[PDB]
Amino acid sequence: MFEIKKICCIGAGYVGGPTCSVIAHMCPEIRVTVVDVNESRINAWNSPTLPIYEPGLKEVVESCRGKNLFFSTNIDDAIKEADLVFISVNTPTKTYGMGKGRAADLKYIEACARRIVQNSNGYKIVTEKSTVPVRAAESIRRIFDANTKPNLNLQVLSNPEFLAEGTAIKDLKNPDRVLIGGDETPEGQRAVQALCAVYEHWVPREKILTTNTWSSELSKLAANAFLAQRISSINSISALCEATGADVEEVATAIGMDQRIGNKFLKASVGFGGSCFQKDVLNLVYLCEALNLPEVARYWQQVIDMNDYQRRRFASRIIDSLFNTVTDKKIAILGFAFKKDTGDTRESSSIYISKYLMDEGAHLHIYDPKVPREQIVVDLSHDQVSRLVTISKDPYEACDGAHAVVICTEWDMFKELDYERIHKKMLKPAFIFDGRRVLDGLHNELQTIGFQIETIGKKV
Amino acid sequence: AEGTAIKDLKNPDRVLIGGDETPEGQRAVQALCAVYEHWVPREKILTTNTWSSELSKLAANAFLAQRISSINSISALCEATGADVEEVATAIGMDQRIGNKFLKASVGFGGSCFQKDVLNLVYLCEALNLPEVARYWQQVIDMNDYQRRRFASRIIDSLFNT
Amino acid sequence: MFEIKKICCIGAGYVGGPTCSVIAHMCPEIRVTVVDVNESRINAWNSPTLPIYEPGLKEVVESCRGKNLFFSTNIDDAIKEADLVFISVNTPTKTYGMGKGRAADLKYIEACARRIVQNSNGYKIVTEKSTVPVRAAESIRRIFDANTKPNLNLQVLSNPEFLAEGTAIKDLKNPDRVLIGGDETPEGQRAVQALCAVYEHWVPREKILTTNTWSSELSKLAANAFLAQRISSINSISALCEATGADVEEVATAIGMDQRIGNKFLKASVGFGGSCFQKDVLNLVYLCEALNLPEVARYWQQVIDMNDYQRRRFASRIIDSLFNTVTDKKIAILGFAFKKDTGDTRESSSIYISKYLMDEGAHLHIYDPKVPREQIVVDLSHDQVSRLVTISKDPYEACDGAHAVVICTEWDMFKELDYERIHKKMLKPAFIFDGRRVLDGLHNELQTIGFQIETIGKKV
Ligand SMILES: O=c1ccn([C@@H]2O[C@H](COP(=O)(O)OP(=O)(O)O[C@H]3O[C@H](CO)[C@@H](O)[C@H](O)[C@H]3O)[C@@H](O)[C@H]2O)c(=O)[nH]1
Ligand SMILES: O=c1ccn([C@@H]2O[C@H](COP(=O)(O)OP(=O)(O)O[C@H]3O[C@H](CO)[C@@H](O)[C@H](O)[C@H]3O)[C@@H](O)[C@H]2O)c(=O)[nH]1
Ligand SMILES: O=c1ccn([C@@H]2O[C@H](COP(=O)(O)OP(=O)(O)O[C@H]3O[C@H](CO)[C@@H](O)[C@H](O)[C@H]3O)[C@@H](O)[C@H]2O)c(=O)[nH]1
Repeated sequence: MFEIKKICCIGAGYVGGPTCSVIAHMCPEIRVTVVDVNESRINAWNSPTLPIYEPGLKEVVESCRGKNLFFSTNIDDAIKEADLVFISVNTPTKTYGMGKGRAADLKYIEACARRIVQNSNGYKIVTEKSTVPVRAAESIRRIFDANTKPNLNLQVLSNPEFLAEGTAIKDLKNPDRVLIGGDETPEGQRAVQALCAVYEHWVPREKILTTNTWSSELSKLAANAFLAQRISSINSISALCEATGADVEEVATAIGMDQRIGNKFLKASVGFGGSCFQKDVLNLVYLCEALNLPEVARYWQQVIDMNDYQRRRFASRIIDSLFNTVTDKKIAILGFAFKKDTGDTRESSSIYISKYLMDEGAHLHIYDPKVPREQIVVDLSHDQVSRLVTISKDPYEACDGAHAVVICTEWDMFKELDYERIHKKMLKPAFIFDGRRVLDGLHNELQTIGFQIETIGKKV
Repeated sequence: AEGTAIKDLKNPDRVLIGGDETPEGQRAVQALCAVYEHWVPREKILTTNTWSSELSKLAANAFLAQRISSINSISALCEATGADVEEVATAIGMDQRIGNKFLKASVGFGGSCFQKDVLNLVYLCEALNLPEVARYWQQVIDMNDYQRRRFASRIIDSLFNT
Repeated sequence: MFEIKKICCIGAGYVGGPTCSVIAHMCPEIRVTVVDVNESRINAWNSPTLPIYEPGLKEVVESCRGKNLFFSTNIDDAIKEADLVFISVNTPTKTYGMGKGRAADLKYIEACARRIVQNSNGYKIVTEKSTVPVRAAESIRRIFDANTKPNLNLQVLSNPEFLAEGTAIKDLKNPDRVLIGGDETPEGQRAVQALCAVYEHWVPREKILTTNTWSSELSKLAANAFLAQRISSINSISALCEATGADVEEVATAIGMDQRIGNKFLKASVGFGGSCFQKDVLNLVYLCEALNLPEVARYWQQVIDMNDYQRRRFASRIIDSLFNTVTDKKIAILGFAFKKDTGDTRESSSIYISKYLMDEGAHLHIYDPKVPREQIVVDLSHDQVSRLVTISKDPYEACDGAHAVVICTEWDMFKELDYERIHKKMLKPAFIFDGRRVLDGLHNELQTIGFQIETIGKKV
């Protein structure tokens, strides 16, 4: 039996970082090196404050860094030395050309493949580990099939990651299932077994699914789409609730007790964010079009268009409540991260909402406990940002003289705020726009304070 | 044709002279006719009126361009079904009523003629209230656009779309 | 070295009859039996007057019928006793279901296949022989693959006939090329060689093209469409001639002198007919739609649309020239066959011109030299045929008392008609609509006679 003794992971991001830190923690007798071109990101991994916020991540890293888990920019030597090589890079969507704005760019995957071949001899297992794998494993394989050395035997595997940011550690420590794709050769099932034995250190065997490379990638795509679909479906219902005086939260509860539907992912919101769902459905639509499946394409397209509609519907409500003129009005934006417990803003609903108010010439004051100030200004760019955007150091500086408070992220702190204090120094009418349903049950207090609280999935 | 101009001029298939159907006229056509008679045999010189000459040219270039586009369309169909357009072009070409010339499938036709010529024929037909005829010849340009674009996509595709 | 001694042909049509008759004539020592379900048709092939009209066929057929060539209707024994079996039946366009009015119905090709399997043992070569082969060869093989007997070895070849009705004998005696398709196996190439040897009795080696089954059918589909395209291209130009004042016969000559284009199939007409051209193009469009090639389907569609327009334009001119009514007006239709020297009416533009005029209330008088009376009545209906349609025994009958004469078929004899006699008895002004250009050079004669002679590709 082949035993993985040394692991190398190209990509030290939200996926590779936490994944390898867990692998190393659960597997003391196997050396894990995480590598990356980003010198800044690598140094942070080796420091007291990590480059990404993720609850419980620190304690995991600090228990095996320097012992068992390593972070290096020396990508060559880590590739040369390893039995398993994870490729966990990002695939940004093409900004030009055919597929512009929709299809994923595989250049970094391709580049990594080329670099593996350069720095590899003998047997190595190369596993593609991403959140939205788009023809990835086949791209790697195509590089490996075309650039061969003597005694170079590289096996390509697919191993899509299911963790969700904010809950990475729990998800990795206790996953619903691990999925591994690998060719139906004996060569083949041997490489699959090797990685399968790595997971077996902490994942029960019954939760490890092994299939072929494509079926693996297509499963990931669909699972992602199904998840995005639940949020878009409930958000569609939220529109319908506001229009008819019912409550989306009660509706959602009645929906979710049907054990066939389930009660997860039915929290209506301003719209789904994150570097996964949109990228995922857009690539699924693209694939379908490429395969002459206009019907399938058309069906999944609805998940994005519903998300897009949810965002504009919510922005429009804010503008509306402000007599359709927000020029030179102070408005607090509470929460920027796409999700609570993360510093990640990729495709965050907060970016879109902010831009819609920007176009209306609002003076925005953005607060987020974890998103770095610099990131916020990059996200809201390409002179207009200098005019309209201020980054508040605490929420109260944000609502000091604001016309409206816009809650976009379900940080638990936003429930704890002193709404007595905030209302006293706001210009009236004072609006709170709750895009997360965080302030549910506080409605009566807020109304008797003097707010006019508007939330999604419920209108008076 | 450019690239074989000297051959084509020394030994043309036909020469085409359009003049007014007056006697003034036919005297003008004969003089020019007599310039070409220096190397061109008399039964290779066609004499007609002005417009009948200009329409025949337009048609003539349109008919050739259509040849390329038709075989190009077949090329697409071959790629979808595992045949060879060169083998098909042979079988088609051997029919003496079709002719074997100008059936070489390609990335698409170029030249200062064909595209300008077809689009003009279209425009004329639209002006004369013949939308049926316009739509017909417009398919020669559209197929050519398609062939080029299909070729461009295959390159991009094969390089992982990046 | 397998040699063919006994040939059975299923289909005693315009393809099957003439083809096998020539094969019999050119190859004395090989017995050729032609079979059909249609008793009437077979009795006729055995009698003094044949079921179809084809210049020269009478001599070919009577020189070897009963020596070497037979007609049977006993399909079962002919199949059983044969080395090579042609399938030359018709494939009507579907009248219902998906592909209605466009796609070819393979119900006869399949039923044939099925009967061969029932009556066959040992080795036999089965060749599909048609004008428009649409997935023919595959269908057969699909039937044979699934219905195997012990020691049955059936080979499927493709062999599209290029004969043109009217000149069938000449074409079969001296074809431009012969096209045989068979599997690129050795089983295989041997059946192709054995059919190749049939033709090598009168067709030289380098005129016989041998490719694979599908290539062969695609080659025929394409060739038919290219020829159809020439007719439509010149017909389009004819429309342009009429609005601008030039001559399509003259413009066609200028075109034809270009050896790259060639001077054949540049005769403008009322609209191409026959069981081939339209069926071929519609099936090419349908195939393309099924392979997701909209652009290619859109391209060849124009060949049909243009032909339709040619027919419709010519018709409008007739009603236009007769003061926009033909109600209770006598009109002569000269020529009903799709082309000259044949009895065949399938898809004839005469059928269309006649119907269009009847819908406007014209009392028509039809004459054709070789089309049977009964055929004309079928074609023209689906009772209104009782009121409006008379069938004339000679041209001069059709013309006596008539307001107009429409020529739809380029019969040679039409040039030779006595026009002084025809004018004398017509109602004035008398019109001649030449939809075939057969009366060029006769213009002056006919105008001076007093006619108003309107022809396609030239306007007054
Ligand atoms: O009922 C819900 C559920 C989620 N969200 C939002 O959905 C987005 C995505 O959230 P979440 O799925 O928790 O975070 P991700 O990091 O995107 O994780 C998902 O995306 C990963 C990438 O595909 C998958 O691997 C995980 O399995 C899947 O949970 C966020 O903007 C959430 O605010 C809400 O709108 N309502
Ligand atoms: O089988 C072929 C033949 C040509 N081409 C292409 O078609 C374009 C035009 O070809 P060609 O006709 O040889 O060049 P031209 O100089 O445009 O000449 C044509 O056009 C002239 C008007 O420009 C006419 O006068 C000529 O008679 C006619 O041959 C070129 O890009 C060729 O490569 C093909 O793709 N396939
Ligand atoms: O210059 C022309 C030539 C033909 N036609 C018309 O088009 C029709 C078809 O004529 P033709 O092609 O000779 O008769 P087919 O029996 O259909 O034969 C053609 O189609 C056959 C299959 O049907 C092929 O096998 C032959 O190769 C091909 O010549 C007739 O109605 C003609 O009047 C024109 O209008 N103008």
